[PDB]
Amino acid sequence: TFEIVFDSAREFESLIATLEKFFDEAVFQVNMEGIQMRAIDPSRVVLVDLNLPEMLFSKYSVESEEAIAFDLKRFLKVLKLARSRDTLVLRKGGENFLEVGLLGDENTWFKLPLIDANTPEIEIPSLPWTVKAVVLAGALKRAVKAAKLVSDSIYFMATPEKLTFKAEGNDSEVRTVLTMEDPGLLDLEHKMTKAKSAYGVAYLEDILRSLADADEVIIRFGFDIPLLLKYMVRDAGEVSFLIAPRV
Amino acid sequence: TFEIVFDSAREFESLIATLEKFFDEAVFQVNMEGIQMRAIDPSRVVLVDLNLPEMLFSKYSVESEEAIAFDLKRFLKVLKLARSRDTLVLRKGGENFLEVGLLGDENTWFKLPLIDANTPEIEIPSLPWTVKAVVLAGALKRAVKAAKLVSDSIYFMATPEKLTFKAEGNDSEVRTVLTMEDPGLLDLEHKMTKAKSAYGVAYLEDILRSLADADEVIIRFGFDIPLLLKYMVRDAGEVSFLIAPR
Amino acid sequence: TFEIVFDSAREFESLIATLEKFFDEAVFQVNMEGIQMRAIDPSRVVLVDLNLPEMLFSKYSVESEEAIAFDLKRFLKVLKLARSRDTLVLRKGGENFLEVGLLGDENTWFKLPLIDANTPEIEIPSLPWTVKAVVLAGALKRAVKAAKLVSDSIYFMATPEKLTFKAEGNDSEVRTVLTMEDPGLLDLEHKMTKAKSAYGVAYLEDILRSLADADEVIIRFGFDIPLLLKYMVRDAGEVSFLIAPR
Repeated sequence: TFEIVFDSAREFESLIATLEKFFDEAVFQVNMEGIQMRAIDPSRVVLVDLNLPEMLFSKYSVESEEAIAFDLKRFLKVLKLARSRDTLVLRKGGENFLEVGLLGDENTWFKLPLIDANTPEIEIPSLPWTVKAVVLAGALKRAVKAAKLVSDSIYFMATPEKLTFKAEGNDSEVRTVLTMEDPGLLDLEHKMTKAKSAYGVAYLEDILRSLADADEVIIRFGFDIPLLLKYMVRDAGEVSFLIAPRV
Repeated sequence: TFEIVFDSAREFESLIATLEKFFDEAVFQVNMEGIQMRAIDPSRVVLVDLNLPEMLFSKYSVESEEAIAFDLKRFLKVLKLARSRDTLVLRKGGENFLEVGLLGDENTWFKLPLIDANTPEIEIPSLPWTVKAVVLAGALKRAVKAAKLVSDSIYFMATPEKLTFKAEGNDSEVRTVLTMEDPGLLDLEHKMTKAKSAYGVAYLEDILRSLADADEVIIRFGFDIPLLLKYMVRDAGEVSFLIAPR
Repeated sequence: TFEIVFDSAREFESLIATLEKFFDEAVFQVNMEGIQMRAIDPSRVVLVDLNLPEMLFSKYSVESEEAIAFDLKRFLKVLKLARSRDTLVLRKGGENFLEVGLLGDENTWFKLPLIDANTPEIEIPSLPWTVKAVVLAGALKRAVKAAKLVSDSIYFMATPEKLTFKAEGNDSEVRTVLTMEDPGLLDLEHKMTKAKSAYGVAYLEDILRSLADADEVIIRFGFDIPLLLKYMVRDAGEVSFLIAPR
């Protein structure tokens, strides 16, 4: 049994929008100290690790901890009805429905059918990342969107002064390059000197679309090793994607 | 023969854009007293009644009382070009054409043909409404829009305390609740204490889309009777829909 | 070897967007004095003339002169990535590719492949035009949109007093009138009393689209002749279009 209240349904819409891009269904582990989800796409290209601690929520109250599961696209449509300043209520009682409320000038209350919550354990390898950077979302979205014109793949490369995103096609190429001189780069740490991998443009663009240009995004990578893109949610939540490399 | 002038071609557009979701052609009855329309849609769920008194027009000048009939979608496209402050002119002179003027920074005049002006006399049957309400459009549009997710029809329900719009459909339901403290509900009148009737989501959508969020809408419904959605035009006009229950 | 640096990618985008509606490719003579392009469209009814003198650019280093050709949609799509905060760089080297620089918060550098510069020399004909006029794009946009609703053809007309944009056929007509009292008409020049030619509604639409309502357009027509449609670029360079009549 739970009742959780978040003060921005629209913020939450935007997390759900990123998830629906990769998964048809999500399992939410609802615990005393917060919400967690971990899932992988059927292509095994994309892994999400999501942690939403209770402190993020206006009211948070859970009795028995349990996993709920529901159709991402169904939930997303409800959330797309939220107006500015609507609050969000997620509520579960006795039956097997998630109750969803949108509270504004009117109060709108949906009930959505829950489904089989059988997530098998997902284990996260340790990963020898040699690069780590903090960049602005608008900068990445630039890079990524410039790659798409040229290719389905984007190269992430670093030296210790240099963060470069490049693509190459049959007859075109595109380098976007960031140093400590640019606003979009906040931080750049190399544990070495040569670092290069490729990831699927389509995948990254779907990850970065909800974020506002000004959101900080954390990046970690290496040679032919999964890419990390992590966003802090109100300085407490985490949202983490691992994206498998290419070639 | 007439010449009629309205202050806001854009305002006029909103009305036409509604009529147009339900009809291909409109028959406007032009009288000394004003303009009138009343018809039922081909599908036969919706009745519209439209009174625009002389009062609303900056110039109203009828030389004789005419029925005139035109393609809605051709008229509407005309009005969609109206700019921010444009005046609208309607004029028939001695021929089968409606002179349409959009008067502003640019002056634009259309001649569009009249079609065969034939629509029957119709009686609006007084019917036993148990619930009345004045709500803001925005509120009803959200309600319908949230109902549409779950189902094809939406229930209008009232207690003396509240108006609720519900929908049950497949393995899902939704409820939208309004109380008197909310800005969306200005007035609730009841004769009976309970009220329940179902309607077409798709129709309601179409009636409501031209409305501003802040427009007052009067609703009258009851135990299994057509719904009356009404709104007033600059206070003196009236646009009314009767939607059949399901 | 040339490095040209333009102030506003976004303005440059607007121009490109237009050309693209008409050519899939374009040749650009990069000269010591400016960039020029003359070219008739595959479908034969439109001629573009473009000339952008060195002074428009914030930098105009150009070691030696050459023509360069390229796909427009590819260029265009790049320029559409340009944000508010972006400055445009067009660089050429020994290699056979156009380098394209979006300089703003971050810097993006593209390499687009230069294609075959096979472009006929074209002589701009002498024209017995009778009326030139300066008008606001917005006004003409009205004109043209109003015309589309009635025909694939719009008549451009002039008296010493007014500009009329008229069209007909279906069973309807439409005129848009622009007098000197109207803000949309700045300037009216006459070698003769009147003018009248008819042009492709579609071709106009495509031209006017990247234009803002407040942009000044020079138009110049006569009796059954092409129309010159020409605007300025930072009041220095020009882009002009000739449109065969009907």
